[PDB]
Amino acid sequence: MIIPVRCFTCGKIVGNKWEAYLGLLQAEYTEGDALDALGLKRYCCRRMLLAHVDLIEKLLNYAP
Amino acid sequence: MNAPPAFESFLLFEGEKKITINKDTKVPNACLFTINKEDHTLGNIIKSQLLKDPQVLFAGYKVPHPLEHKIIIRVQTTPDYSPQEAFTNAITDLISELSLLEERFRVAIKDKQEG
Amino acid sequence: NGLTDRDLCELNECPLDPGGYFIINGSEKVLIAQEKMATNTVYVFAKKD
Amino acid sequence: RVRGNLMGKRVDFSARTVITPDPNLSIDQVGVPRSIAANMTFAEIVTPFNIDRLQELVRRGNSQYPGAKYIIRDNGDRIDLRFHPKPSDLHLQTGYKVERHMCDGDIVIFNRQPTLHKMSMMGHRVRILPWSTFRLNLSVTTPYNADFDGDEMNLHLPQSLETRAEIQELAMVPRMIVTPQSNRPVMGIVQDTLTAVRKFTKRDVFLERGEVMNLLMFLSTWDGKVPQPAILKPRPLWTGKQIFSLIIPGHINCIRTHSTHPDDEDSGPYKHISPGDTKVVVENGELIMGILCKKSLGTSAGSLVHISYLEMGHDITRLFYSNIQTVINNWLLIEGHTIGIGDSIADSKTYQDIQNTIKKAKQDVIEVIEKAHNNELEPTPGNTLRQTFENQVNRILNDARDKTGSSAQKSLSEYNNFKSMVVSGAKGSKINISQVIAVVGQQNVEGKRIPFGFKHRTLPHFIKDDYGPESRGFVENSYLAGLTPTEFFFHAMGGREGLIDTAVKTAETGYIQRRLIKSMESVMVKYDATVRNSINQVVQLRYGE
Amino acid sequence: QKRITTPYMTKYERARVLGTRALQIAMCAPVMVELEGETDPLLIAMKELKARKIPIIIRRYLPDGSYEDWGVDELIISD
Amino acid sequence: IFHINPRLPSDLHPIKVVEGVKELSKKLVIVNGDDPLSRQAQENATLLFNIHLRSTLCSRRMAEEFRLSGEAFDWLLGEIESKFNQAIAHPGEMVGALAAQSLGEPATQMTLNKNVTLGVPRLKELINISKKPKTPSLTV
Amino acid sequence: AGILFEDIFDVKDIDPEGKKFDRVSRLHCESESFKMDLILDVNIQIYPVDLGDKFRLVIASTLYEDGTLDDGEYNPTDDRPSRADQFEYVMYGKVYRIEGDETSTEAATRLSAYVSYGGLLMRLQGDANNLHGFEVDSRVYLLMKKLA
Amino acid sequence: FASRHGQKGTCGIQYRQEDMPFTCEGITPDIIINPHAIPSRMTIGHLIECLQGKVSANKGEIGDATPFNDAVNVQKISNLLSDYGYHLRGNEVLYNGFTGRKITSQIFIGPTYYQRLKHMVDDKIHSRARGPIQILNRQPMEGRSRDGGLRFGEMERDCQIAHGAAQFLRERLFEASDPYQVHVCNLCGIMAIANTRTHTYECRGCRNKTQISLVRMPYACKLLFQELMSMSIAPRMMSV
Amino acid sequence: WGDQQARAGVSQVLNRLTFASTLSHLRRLNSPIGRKLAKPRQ
Amino acid sequence: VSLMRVLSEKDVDPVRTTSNDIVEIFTVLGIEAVRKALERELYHVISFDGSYVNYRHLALLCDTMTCRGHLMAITRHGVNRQDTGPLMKCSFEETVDVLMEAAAHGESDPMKGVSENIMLGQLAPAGTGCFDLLLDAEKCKYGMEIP
Amino acid sequence: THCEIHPSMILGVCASIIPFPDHNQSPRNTYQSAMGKQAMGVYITNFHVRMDTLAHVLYYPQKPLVTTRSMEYLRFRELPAGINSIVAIASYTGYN
Amino acid sequence: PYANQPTVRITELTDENVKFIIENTDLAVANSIRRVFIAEVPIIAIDWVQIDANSSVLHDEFIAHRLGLIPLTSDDIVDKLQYSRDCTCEEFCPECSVEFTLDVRCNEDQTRHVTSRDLISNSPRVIPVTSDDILIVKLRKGQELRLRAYAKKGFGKEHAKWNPTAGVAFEYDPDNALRHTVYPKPEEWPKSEYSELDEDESQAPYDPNGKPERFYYNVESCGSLRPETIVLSALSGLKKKLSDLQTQLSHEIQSDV
RNA sequence: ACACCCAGCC
Ligand SMILES: [Zn+2]
Ligand SMILES: [Zn+2]
Ligand SMILES: [Zn+2]
Repeated sequence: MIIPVRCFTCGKIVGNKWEAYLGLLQAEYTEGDALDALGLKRYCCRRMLLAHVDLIEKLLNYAP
Repeated sequence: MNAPPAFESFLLFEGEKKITINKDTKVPNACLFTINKEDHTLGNIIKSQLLKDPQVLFAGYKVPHPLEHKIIIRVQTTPDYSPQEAFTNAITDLISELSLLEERFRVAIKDKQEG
Repeated sequence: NGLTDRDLCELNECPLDPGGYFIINGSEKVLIAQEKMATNTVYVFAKKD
Repeated sequence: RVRGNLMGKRVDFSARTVITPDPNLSIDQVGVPRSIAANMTFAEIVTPFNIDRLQELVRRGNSQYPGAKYIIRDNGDRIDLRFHPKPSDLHLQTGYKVERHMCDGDIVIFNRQPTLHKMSMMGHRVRILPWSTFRLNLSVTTPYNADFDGDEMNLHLPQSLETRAEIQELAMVPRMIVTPQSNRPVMGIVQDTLTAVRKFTKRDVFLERGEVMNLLMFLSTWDGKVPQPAILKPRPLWTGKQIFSLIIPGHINCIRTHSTHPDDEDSGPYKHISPGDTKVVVENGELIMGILCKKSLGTSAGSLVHISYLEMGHDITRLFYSNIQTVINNWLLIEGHTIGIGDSIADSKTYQDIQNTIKKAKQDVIEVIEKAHNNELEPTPGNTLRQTFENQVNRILNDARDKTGSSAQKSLSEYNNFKSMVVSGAKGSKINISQVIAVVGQQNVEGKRIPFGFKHRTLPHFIKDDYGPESRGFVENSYLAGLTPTEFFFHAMGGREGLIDTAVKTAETGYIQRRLIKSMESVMVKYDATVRNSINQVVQLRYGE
Repeated sequence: QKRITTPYMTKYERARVLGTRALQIAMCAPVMVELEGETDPLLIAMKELKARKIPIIIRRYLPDGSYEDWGVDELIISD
Repeated sequence: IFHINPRLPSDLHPIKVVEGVKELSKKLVIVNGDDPLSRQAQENATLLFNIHLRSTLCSRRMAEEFRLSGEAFDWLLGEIESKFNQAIAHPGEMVGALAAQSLGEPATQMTLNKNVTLGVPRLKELINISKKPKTPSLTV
Repeated sequence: AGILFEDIFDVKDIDPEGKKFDRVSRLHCESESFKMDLILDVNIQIYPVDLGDKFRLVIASTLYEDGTLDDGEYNPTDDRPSRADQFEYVMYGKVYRIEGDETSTEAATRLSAYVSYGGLLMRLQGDANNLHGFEVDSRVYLLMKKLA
Repeated sequence: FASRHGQKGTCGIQYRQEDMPFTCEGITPDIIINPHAIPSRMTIGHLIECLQGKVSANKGEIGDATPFNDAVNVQKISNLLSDYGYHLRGNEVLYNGFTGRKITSQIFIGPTYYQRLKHMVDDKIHSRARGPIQILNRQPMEGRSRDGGLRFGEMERDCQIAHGAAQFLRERLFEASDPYQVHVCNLCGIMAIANTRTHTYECRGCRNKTQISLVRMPYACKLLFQELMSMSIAPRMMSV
Repeated sequence: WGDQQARAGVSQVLNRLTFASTLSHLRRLNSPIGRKLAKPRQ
Repeated sequence: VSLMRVLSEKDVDPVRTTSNDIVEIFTVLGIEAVRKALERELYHVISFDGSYVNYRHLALLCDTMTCRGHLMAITRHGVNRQDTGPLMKCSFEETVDVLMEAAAHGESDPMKGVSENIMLGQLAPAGTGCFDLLLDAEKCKYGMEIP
Repeated sequence: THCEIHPSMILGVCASIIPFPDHNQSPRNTYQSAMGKQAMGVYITNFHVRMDTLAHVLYYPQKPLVTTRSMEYLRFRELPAGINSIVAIASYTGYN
Repeated sequence: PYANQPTVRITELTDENVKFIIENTDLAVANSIRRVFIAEVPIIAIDWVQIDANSSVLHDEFIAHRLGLIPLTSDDIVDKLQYSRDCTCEEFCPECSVEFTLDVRCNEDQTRHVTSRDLISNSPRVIPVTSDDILIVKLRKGQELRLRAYAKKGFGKEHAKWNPTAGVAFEYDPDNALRHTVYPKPEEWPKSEYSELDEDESQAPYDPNGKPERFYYNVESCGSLRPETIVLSALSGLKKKLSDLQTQLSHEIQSDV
């Protein structure tokens, strides 16, 4: 529902990189270059941040 | 339901002992060091250090079950050299190794940071 | 029927819900299409039994 | 009432949960969760020479484990231990019964459904393990017909000492290694252990000193003497067969042949020195030549397990099973096994050969179609012209499939893992390799080719009156290359036929089996060695004549 | 009496005899063989069977109407 | 077991082989008795095994092919007797249920379908009467 | 001194039927002193050999040059001067079968000795006058050194 | 746990990160499945998915895997993978986690879409020891959700017959399920009236008060015979 | 499906374990053949 | 199948000419002939795929179906027509009809079978239950008695 | 007279999530189609308002790295039912 | 006395990872050092979450789980902080735990991002490493998250939250001089970044009398510890474990005599 | 109870 705090495989912190990744994508960066600029070199972290769905954004549409 | 607490992999609660000695009756001068609440980390180094000792004829370890936290190290030495002495010497040599490596690592870190 | 996604969310209903089901006593009941032989057509079969 | 509540009825002291593998258990052991052990109980009778242990179990109570749940007095009153805090009644006398939580070493009947044959309810020794699944050695999966894809199994705990004794002495797993159905070992080495022991006993496996004494740790029947290495200089090296000789028990003697044993090697000059190392000879309990596979370690008559069982009883064969599994798995840690895309790709020459073979086969089928279209096809005796044409097409396509498969398997390197699992017999077959690499082959529905479901067409995409290979469901592509849509649909038809057969034949076979059971549920061998039914009518004067 | 049944003791006879003797031992019966610290009734019964000392007579029922009494001691133990 | 050298001559008297085989044949009893009926039944019950025994423990085969010694031959006779007596069907064994399970367990693996019916349908065809077959035939 | 066989062999061929195994190769060799014939499976990674190489076989029943039975246990902590010092490839194995050319009447004249070294097999054919120390189920050592 | 190609599987053991194998880059697998699941079932699409997932994760693009795309084959995926510094067939050199030694055979490792199924063990584990018993039969209840007992059916009964373990069969079908006692008249064979508190046993119908036998039997058999009597069938319990 | 010899299972509780499951259930077809007859199953 | 006509034809072997049909063999050749033919046909069915089943099980099945002179089907129409006790038959199938027949004819079940004892909860005469155990007073008197 | 829009539209909802279905044995595809109905992701966005008798919600669903063009219309991208896992096909300790 | 004489050369040292080389050492010692890096280096992580109010779309256990995985600075205080189990306090105290407090309420129109910056800790030496920040949860107007947490000391054997590393890349013998792995087709395999071969060669010639002697490391830190401190703590911890084992062995030997 | 679905493993 929300970006995991840590990569499941290695444990690198990726919970702080989702907003930066979205901002980079809005800056007309391709996904590969956006991931590279964020320091995600191993393909496990690239999997983690590339395949994530931000379902919390849709969950926040309902009134509390 | 039946999930064990995570801390049982490295904690001894009242009743168990960290190490026990059991003579092996199959061959002369052999011991079965049973170590509780350890894993391959302390098994592999002990086996490798024992293998260097020329008076150690056999030195192996096993983990009887990956879910049980216990290792069994079998050591058989020359008639003129006790297995317990071999185990103690192996641990002492490993400690000396690690102390030397720590000191050299600290020196290397200082050198790299300085320039 | 005509509610947009924001209206659906404000009304506590998932926009992605396809619908197509009834709500009977609170249970979401779906009707499964039932196959039947075509009507009004002549059919010649092979009763060998 | 009769079939539902008298012949078979729900029972107490039964557990059910999912089974998961555990190669570190013996074949006669079953892992049991802590909760299951703490729930069901076994009633021990208090005696003067075990009263201290049972008193301690009573003191521990139901909360802790191992402990007791009930104290049954001699008269008959039952005291529950989670409902009484005063220690007045917790004193035990001789003749009292204490229902203790089942602990290590308790005998349990372990069952899977459907209960097809006798070996599907064998006795195991309970071992308590942390998580929430029953655990089985991999060898006993074959008699149970059980895999670990979510299978659940029942565990019945015998209550009295007489029933426990007979389960121990009649139906424990070691006593059921050899079935009487076909006088062969019902259990055997399977899967990772079989592939890895095919790899291990190859002629070119040499183990350093450290690996050897690492492997010997897992050998339970080891006398403690490290054998002389096969190679003394320039480095001490042990061969794989040398370690497996230590695994082999006693002094059994056996001769077998590897799967890849050439037929002509027996008549050749190198009969007793195999170039391929394919003649397994175990002499005086030592494996001196050959490579082990399913044909010398599996569920086959005359295999090493069979010889071990018939020479050294049952317990030693149990230790043999466990030793093979543990040692070979711990060597597989080093050697490792895998399967990948690289194992499904042949050389460019092989692909060219397969494509040429398929082109020639299609050309031959078109030639036969043209011959039949001009009424130039003489029908074979005993068949119609249509049947003759179908037979010719089927034979041509089967020959094409066989040739393509042979070409595919001619090019596999020794390092290919598909071949590694096939020749070891662990899993897969030559047909599977052929299908993955070269061509899936013809798809059949009800034995014939794909029927003309539409108006004289298999699918709308073909023209009417098309008897060629592509139209009637010959998948010319391999699984690696991918199926085109039409042959994908035809393959789906074939698979659906398989599923229907699997899901329908059960409801016939179960009723046939049940009728066979109830026909002769009472026939047994009486004490004058005659075989009689319940009415004492002699069926056979001696069993099996 | 010229008994006709097999002199060997069957697997079923072994199972039943061991079970019965274990139950008897667990009920404070006199053990017929010395024990070096064994406390399990099954183990004690198995040891008491290894020696030919179990006090049980197996009554094998022939088909027609008759029976035959075989001492557990006077049977060949198959193990 | 006895480290028999297959090259040096053996010290096994062929008359000893004959006497040993004949004596062993009298210990492998399936139908015990003395009257002619029991004797004939005993001869028939072990006819095939006795033929195999006399073929394998032949005088010439033991003298030339196997070349066992006297001690080895005595051990072999003892082992054959022990293994045979362990193979006799134990009384009380429910062979009917065992046979039914043994014939019903393969049935779960067999598939369905000149044409000759085979598999589970033929098993139904066989264990019933079936006054009308499916695929009659005569192998003339 | 336990020397069952002693000769120098020429490597006539290597793997005539093909590279059956990566680390082990089958040498077909022929001597010239006694004119024997030795098929031998040797490890190649630890000890390479080339076609047309001379090497000395000193196949013996004991390395300790005293006749004392070794009994076949690994004893790396041994100081006595065994025979495995003058040879650069030492092997241990069992003589698992001895064939020949026997008739019903005549004695053996051309013997074959088959020795399995933990899996690596060897066949030694020759005149029966040389293969007498070989016995079935006898544990022997194979000694090899190449000659310059 | 199941993949997207019908590759089922239950978790067998859970190793920590230091115990699991690892590549030269420090990547450890999240899941390890046996090779033997592949060849018999020929889920080659699983392997192609693993390769394409590796290429996609490295490239940074959700790779296309439409069924009948002619532009995507194994060779193109392999060539793309080779450009990122990996073996073109997706294999890698894994190191044994326990010892750190290189595994001799290079392992096929890559991203693959796994999905967890609702069949969790904690919703399946079940046990019983003298729980509640149902009304009509006085036998164990049916289902985990009532602490019911597992059914010892007809085929289990025959399997235990084949074992010959008659005592175990009796314990399962009589003592462990529903033991019961009845009183039966000896002259006739009908169940008699027994007042155990006052110790008065009589069989109205015979005017018998001194010849009564106590018979152990399953409650189900008593129910069967009582239904038969209500059906005007008289099973007479002749104990002599 | 009829008055309170009629079809059963025409209406079922919608499967809400996964969105794919809901979609699959909403697009299901049933054949009234009894549950024998291998031909309609093909 | 017209076995007896084909056998009698000129130039046709009357020795090896067999039929896969079972009723024709029984009605033409005999009861032992149909026993042997049933054996061969069952073996042909089982071993067609390469599977092997020990001979004695096939022998027991063939003997059971041909024990009572005529062909005995493995069905209600062949098993419930034997002289077995009513309770075994009612446990098999056609339960109420069998019990009605037994009640009408006053049949007595002698408890000799296995299902009969299982239903009544008694020790089935099967394996461990096919005999009785007795206490040996003389042997118990002798020897050692620690307690 | 006609042309298919795309052959991949012969599959159903649960068979369209399979990547490379034509490289699979067809029984495997059938079993997967019966499997995705049992996979647990986020079954509906308003799951915190509904009160169903059973409900399973995965913490971290991920859209598949290896997609199929058909799942852009099944909304599998917005409600995934699994995680991309670094799977290694190996025989490690015999526990698989 | 047959101990080795290991040597260390450090190639790279940044604030995120350290890349060094160990020479003249057993394979077992290097592997155990790697395993200690992963799973036996203590750090401080949140392990006791108590939630007062949680109106977010994420349930309480989810928030606690995401809080536990936030790395916390543990440079020097981890040595002076005792394990909660060994401490004499009743439940928790400053000498064996660190107190965190989170208190966020969204009342603005736009979404509020409860990040790791909102974790206020009494102890100044223990803070979330991001002080972009780690996202804990997004909050709509009207939703509040108010909780208090306690962070213990632990190592990776207990839970992955106490893992300080972010992938320990371990390598040895980059060219198969030892043939520990047999390439079926060596030409197809990419060369390791530590390889010492030209383009023509695929792998080094076989070395029959060689052992693993050089080990290349790349210890990447999640943020809890500096990488140099991860390695130093690892070596110290392994030494301490071995010394404790030696003490227990000495006691057992003296008791057996 | 009862009935009906669905589902798991063969
Ligand atoms: Zn990562
Ligand atoms: Zn009466
Ligand atoms: Zn404190």
